[PDB]
Amino acid sequence: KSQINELSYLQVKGTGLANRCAEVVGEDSIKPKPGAKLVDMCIEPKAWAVEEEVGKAGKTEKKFVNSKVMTRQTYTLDAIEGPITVDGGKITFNEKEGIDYAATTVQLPGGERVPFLFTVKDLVAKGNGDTFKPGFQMGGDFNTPSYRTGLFLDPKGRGGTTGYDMAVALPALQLGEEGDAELFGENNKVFDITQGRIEMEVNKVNAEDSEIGGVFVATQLSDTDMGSKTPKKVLTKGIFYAKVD
Amino acid sequence: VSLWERFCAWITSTENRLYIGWFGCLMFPTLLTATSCFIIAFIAAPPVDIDGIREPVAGSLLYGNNIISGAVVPSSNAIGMHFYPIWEAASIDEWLYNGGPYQLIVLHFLLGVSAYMGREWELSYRLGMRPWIFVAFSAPVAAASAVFLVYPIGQGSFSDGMPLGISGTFNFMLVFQAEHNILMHPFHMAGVAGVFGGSLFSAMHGSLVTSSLIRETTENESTNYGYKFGQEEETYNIVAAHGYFGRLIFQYASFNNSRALHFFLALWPVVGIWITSMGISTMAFNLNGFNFNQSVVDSQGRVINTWADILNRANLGIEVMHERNAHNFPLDLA
Amino acid sequence: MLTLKILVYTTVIFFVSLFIFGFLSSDPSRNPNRK
Amino acid sequence: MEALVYTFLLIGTLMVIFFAVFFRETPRIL
Amino acid sequence: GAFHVTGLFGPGIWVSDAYGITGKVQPVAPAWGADGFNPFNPGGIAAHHIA
Amino acid sequence: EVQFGAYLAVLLGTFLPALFLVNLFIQTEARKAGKAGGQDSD
Amino acid sequence: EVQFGAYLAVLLGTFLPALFLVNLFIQTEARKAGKAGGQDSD
Amino acid sequence: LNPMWRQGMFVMPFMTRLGITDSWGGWSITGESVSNPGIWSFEGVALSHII
Amino acid sequence: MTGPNPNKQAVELNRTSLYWGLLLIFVLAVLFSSYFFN
Amino acid sequence: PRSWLCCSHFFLAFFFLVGHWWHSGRARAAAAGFEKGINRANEPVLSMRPID
Amino acid sequence: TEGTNEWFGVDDLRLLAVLFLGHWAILSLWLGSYGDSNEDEDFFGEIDYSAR
Amino acid sequence: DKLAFYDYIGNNPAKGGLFRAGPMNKGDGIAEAWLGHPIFRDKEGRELTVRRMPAFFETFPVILVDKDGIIRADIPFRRAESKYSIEQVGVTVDFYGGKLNGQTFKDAPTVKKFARKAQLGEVFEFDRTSLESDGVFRSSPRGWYTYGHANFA
Amino acid sequence: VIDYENIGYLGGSSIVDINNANVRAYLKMPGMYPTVAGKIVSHGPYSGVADLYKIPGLSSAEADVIKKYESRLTAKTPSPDYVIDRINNGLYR
Ligand code: CLA
Ligand code: CLA
Ligand code: CLA
Ligand code: CLA
Ligand SMILES: CC(C)=CCC/C(C)=C/CC/C(C)=C/CC/C(C)=C/CC/C(C)=C/CC/C(C)=C/CC/C(C)=C/CC/C(C)=C/CC/C(C)=C/CC1=CC(=O)C(C)=C(C)C1=O
Ligand SMILES: CCCCCCCCCCCCCCCC(=O)OC[C@H](COP(=O)(O)OC[C@@H](O)CO)OC(=O)CCCCCCCCCCCCCCC
Ligand SMILES: CC1=C(/C=C/C(C)=C/C=C/C(C)=C/C=C/C=C(C)/C=C/C=C(C)/C=C/C2=C(C)CCCC2(C)C)C(C)(C)CCC1
Ligand code: OEX
Ligand SMILES: [Fe+2]
Repeated sequence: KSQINELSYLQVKGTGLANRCAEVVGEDSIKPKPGAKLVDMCIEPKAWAVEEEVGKAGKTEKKFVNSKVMTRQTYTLDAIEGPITVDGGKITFNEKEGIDYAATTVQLPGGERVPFLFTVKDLVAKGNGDTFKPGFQMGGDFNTPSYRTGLFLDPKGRGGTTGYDMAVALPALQLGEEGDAELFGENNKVFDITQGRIEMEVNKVNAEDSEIGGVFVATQLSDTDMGSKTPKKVLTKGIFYAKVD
Repeated sequence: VSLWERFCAWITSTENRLYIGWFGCLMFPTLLTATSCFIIAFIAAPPVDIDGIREPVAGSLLYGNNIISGAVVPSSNAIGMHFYPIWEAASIDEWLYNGGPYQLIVLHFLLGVSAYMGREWELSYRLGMRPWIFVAFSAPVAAASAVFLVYPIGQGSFSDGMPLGISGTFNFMLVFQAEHNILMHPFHMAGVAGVFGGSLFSAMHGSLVTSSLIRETTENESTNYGYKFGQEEETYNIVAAHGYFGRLIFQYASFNNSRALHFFLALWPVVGIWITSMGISTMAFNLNGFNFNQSVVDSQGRVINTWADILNRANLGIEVMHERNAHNFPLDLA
Repeated sequence: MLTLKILVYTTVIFFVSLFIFGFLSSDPSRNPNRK
Repeated sequence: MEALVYTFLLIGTLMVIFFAVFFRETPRIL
Repeated sequence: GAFHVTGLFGPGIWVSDAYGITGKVQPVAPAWGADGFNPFNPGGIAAHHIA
Repeated sequence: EVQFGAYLAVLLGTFLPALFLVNLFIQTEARKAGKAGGQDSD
Repeated sequence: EVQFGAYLAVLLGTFLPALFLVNLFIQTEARKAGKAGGQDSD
Repeated sequence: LNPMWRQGMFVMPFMTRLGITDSWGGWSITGESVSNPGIWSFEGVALSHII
Repeated sequence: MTGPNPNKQAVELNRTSLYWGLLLIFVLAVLFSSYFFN
Repeated sequence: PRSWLCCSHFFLAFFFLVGHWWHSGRARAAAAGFEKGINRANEPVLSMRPID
Repeated sequence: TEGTNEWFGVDDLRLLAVLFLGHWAILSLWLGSYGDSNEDEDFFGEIDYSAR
Repeated sequence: DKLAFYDYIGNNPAKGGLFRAGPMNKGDGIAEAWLGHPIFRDKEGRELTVRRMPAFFETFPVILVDKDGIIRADIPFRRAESKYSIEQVGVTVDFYGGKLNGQTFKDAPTVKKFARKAQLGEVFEFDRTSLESDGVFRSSPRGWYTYGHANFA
Repeated sequence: VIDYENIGYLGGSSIVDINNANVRAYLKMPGMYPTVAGKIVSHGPYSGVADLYKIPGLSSAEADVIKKYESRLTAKTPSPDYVIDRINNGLYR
């Protein structure tokens, strides 16, 4: 807000305030200009859910169980820039820069730890109408990069762009015509790009201050450690905030 | 008569089985909580992000370890030096992920060991003893506070603190070699001389007493039964063991005084471990050991290798491999 | 988590106060020499 | 199945420490 | 029987349906009649330990 | 995968020598109760 | 394929009860040598 | 399709009979998730019969 | 402590009853091994 | 010069904590009379309970 | 909120009433014997053996 | 096949460990046949010999050396700034004798698989499913006899 | 990847890749580090050497040093793990 901007740095630190997106006040309309460029879009999710096999009364249909985040306060995106292009039918947004990834890890019932990169990279938003309204609702696809960049070294010392490529303390595996092709999947490290679909919804606007904010819902796919396991579908919900300029 | 005087009379009574004392008022609650959390965290504790890079390192027995590899993992690099109790963690699952129980065990350990040390003073006061057994115990208290407290302070994180385990100890010693060169530092040199000397004068004093024992048994029963407990006769000819060592090296190198002899056994190790534990302390603040790399040159100016250059190439191997993902910039400032 | 936290400050300053008021309880006079 | 042996060795070691402290052969003069 | 089972001061007994599909821990009110000696009636267990 | 002959190594490496050292203590206390002549010698 | 917990069943089912019955015999002979008072009582 | 009586659990159906469904891992035998079971879970009962 | 217990007795096992109890365990070990190994 | 001050005044500050341990062990025992050793005529342990 | 600069880690008001009732509950025990004594009785010793 | 079987690092008694147990066939399995003698040639055509593992090294980087000692090819740890990779040098493998008698593999996926197993002496086909062979070398009875009777003495 | 083709075009073959090389690989070409090499590495996937002239913000001098080494520049398939660490891959002399 501007109320957050009143504070100094020593009053914010250690209080968990910089993690939290602003609260926009009031509702009206604002029109995106021709050269309109979005300035301070922050996204913070308030709840997480992982698609699992749930234990109902007699059936095992797939449902979302929620989860507790374990990385502490590092989940919020910030400073996301981008120009707001005006197509004729629908106003669009394409993000350009800003902190658009925040790696985090949630824990399921059972003790399973599921990390996932929460990101909005290469987002193509499209929403009904032209002007931002309390009934406005935009969304679109984003590309999730892999959770580890290819020069990550696993405990044996094997990466996609560096490291070894065989079980380094098992030297008798590469004997014979077959070699170590039985454990081939854990040697080949494949950088993976998946898709994610976010759906935002503006409901409170200032036009005298040119800042909007509302509730979103985002679904994406968790990580796999370069093909080590099957990734799992992760749903999340929260609130965002943006400065329309 | 009062309730407090009848409680001070019990808590300072030497007639208890174990003397409790006023230091036991904060020795026993501290060390039983360091114990009861250690047994649970060593047996059943989920993996811990130590490098702060969200790569959790398993350290307990239920997650596929043994006595050697299993270890209570230090806290995260993300926390660092911050105090991280259970109530400042928003769940226990968030506490156990980020290296929770390393701070609960260590801080209740260093309070309980510094209270076990003062408890050794207290009973020496109530028994009429001269007081200074607790000064000899200052030497492992100096060394325990050096690797769990002082070295995480000067390096700015408990993640550089020592892992509570057996294989975690040798992860600690080797990474400390590459980054600080402890073997060339003269305070590890002054305590290797403290424990090689300490184990020498232990087995040198323990042999000269056992050599000069007086006949009090038969050849059928044990040698040890010639000492009745609480007797007032001396159980070995001390003139005999003085004349032996007075000929084994020469005459003037032998302590005829048994009090000055039994003082030198307490001096040499304890001074050797005071000095050593202030080697880790001065190397906690990056005042490393000696560095004689590229010190010998010819007249042309080409570097002639020494043994320190071969030792350097062993340090360069551990330096480029410790925390192989945690670094992003060319110099390990931490 | 603020219920556990209350329980710890009870237990700490219970035993810390037994320590503080232990040595204020004429503690040098508790020796085997006299009294 | 493997860690069950390690736990039994550890708490079994702490038993004989308990019996050595409290059930010790108390030495007596005369 | 009065507190743990009947859920006055307790969780209660695991009960279930006739065919083992649904089942949950719930308080069980006692059945005092001759239906209490039907052993598949969980109310007879509450009526037993109270009586 | 662990070696299944190690259970026999450890659990007999514990029990067989440790049950041996118990026996030398029980017959030690029996000889002391044997000579003593009161209520336990028989 | 045999059950690898059966080695622990048999070899402790032999040794632990059979080493028990040895101990009751050794302390029996120690009490008899304890009372007898000659060369072995101590 | 994998209840506790397939996995050979012997004393575990005696804890769930008298009203214990949750565990400290967060799972439950009824399948509903739980944030906190408190003290009396499966691990709390097992650790208290030891103490 | 308190006083010495007047109910202290001694345990006996003669050489005869040793061989019964040894042979009892080995024959039960011969018999039940084949079933345990399955 | 930070690493010279944090490694030398820190170096001394442990040995002066040892000076608190030496000089107060002696001073508390010099006040009580047994800093020279145990009396042979009157040993305090012998006038106590059985040991257990 | 960890790195707040709050006295003794007292975050909430409820934790004070824990601290005051801990020092005072043993202080009142201590005053039952060493309190209500003569505050004007001296000695020229190194150590006082006055009373209980 | 017997003469090439001694030219194999798994038959060295200085490769085993202490607390690993059992025969050497527990190491990698019962040997079946000799795969042959691979000869490595680059795109220039000169003969490259794989540098062999000494008895000290548990791990050893695969290095291909020509006749005069110059490093000509390897398998790089760091794949970014690579100047001697097999893809650049274009090393082809030629077998001679054994069951791979006249064969030539030319692509980098297959040549790297035979360059790793050629630093271990000769190249054999094993049978690791009969004794549940885990994949680490054991010691010969020459090694065990020297252990006991020198720790005894 | 175990078996990645075009290892040579990254840094050492003296014919560089565009969409996979490190910015250190353009150091061997006099004139391009850091300014002209900074723009090539920063923008997205290229399909040819002709797409090097499509960079927003080129001078005639920035197109000049590309014109010199356009035989040595070539473009390959972007494998997405090399495309991330194009500014910094953690290699320092
Ligand atoms: C009595 C011994 C004892 C001691 C010293 C400690 C000490 C500690 N415990 Mg522990 N604990 C104990 C017993 C003890 N514990 C027991 C019995 C249990 C089981 C219930 C626990 C369970 C437990 C848990 C579960 C946790 C701790 C934690 C802690 C740490 C912080 C707790 C805190 O806020 O302290 C409160 C301290 C104060 C308010 C300060 C009191 C100091 C007084 C005021 C003296 C100062 C004098 C003053 C300066 C004079 C001024 C004069 C004026 C004129 C200037 C600390 C190391 C936490 C931890 O280590 O996390 C990392 C944690 O999570 N403890
Ligand atoms: C010949 C080889 C050799 C020798 C003899 C030594 C000797 C020593 N090294 Mg060294 N070192 C060597 C090679 C060697 N080094 C090499 C090659 C390296 C490089 C890898 C190092 C790296 C190195 C490091 C990094 C450190 C040492 C340290 C030490 C000292 C260890 C003493 C110690 O910590 O006890 C002191 C005792 C304790 C720490 C224990 C305290 C225990 C408390 C009091 C109680 C615990 C009670 C317990 C929990 C329960 C009790 C039982 C219970 C049942 C009641 C000693 C001087 C340490 C040092 O400098 O001192 C700190 C140290 O940190 N060395
Ligand atoms: C409000 C009144 C009330 C109610 C509703 C109940 C309800 C019940 N009582 Mg209870 N009871 C009550 C009052 C009440 N009690 C009072 C006041 C007493 C006196 C203290 C008892 C004493 C009592 C006993 C002693 C028993 C019951 C039992 C039962 C259960 C009967 C159904 C069943 O499974 O039995 C099944 C019926 C039997 C098991 C019959 C027992 C006959 C035995 C088994 C014959 C065989 C004996 C022989 C040694 C076995 C070896 C031979 C072999 C060859 C077969 C049921 C829960 C029974 C129970 O708990 O079982 C779960 C039981 O055994 N009650
Ligand atoms: C000089 C003695 C000696 C030597 C060199 C060998 C050598 C060999 N034996 Mg052999 N054996 C011996 C004596 C010896 N045996 C005796 C006396 C017995 C009768 C018990 C056996 C029974 C035996 C069997 C049943 C088998 C062998 C096998 C083998 C082969 C592999 C063994 C192996 O991997 O070691 C394993 C390594 C170790 C055991 C470590 C050595 C001991 C370490 C150092 C610990 C020392 C003890 C320690 C201090 C005490 C801990 C106590 C604690 C647990 C309480 C090898 C050729 C195996 C084989 O392949 O045969 C076909 C096999 O199946 N042996
Ligand atoms: C004529 C020709 C042909 C020409 C050639 C010239 C020529 C002849 C040359 C030859 C000369 C030649 C070299 C001879 C010299 C001989 C010589 C010295 C050779 C040896 C070489 C050598 C390097 C020796 C030095 C090493 C040496 C022995 C060092 C001694 C170390 C030392 C002083 C240790 C003391 C440690 C110490 C204080 C121990 C006491 C503490 C201790 C706990 C002891 C226990 C103990 C002690 C007691 O006291 C008593 C009472 C009891 C109870 C007791 O527990
Ligand atoms: C968890 C801990 C596990 C605990 C296990 C430890 C206890 C295990 C061992 C105890 C039982 C010991 C039995 C001792 C046996 C014993 O000592 O016998 C002697 C005993 C009584 O003898 P007396 O009364 O003469 O004893 C005089 C005393 O001085 C000594 O007992 O006899 C019996 O109790 C009944 C006879 C059983 C004798 C066995 C008869 C069957 C013969 C064997 C059959 C096998 C051959 C079959 C051929 C087909
Ligand atoms: C191996 C095996 C197994 C296992 C088993 C087990 C686990 C066992 C255990 C067991 C046990 C573990 C047992 C125990 C018992 C014990 C007892 C029997 C004891 C007794 C005691 C006593 C004797 C006491 C004494 C005393 C004291 C101490 C003090 C006081 C006095 C008195 C006297 C009281 C199984 C089968 C599963 C499977 C197969 C194999
Ligand atoms: O955390 Mn544990 O190790 Ca002491 O250096 Mn810097 O930080 Mn990390 O790296 Mn290297
Ligand atoms: Fe001595």
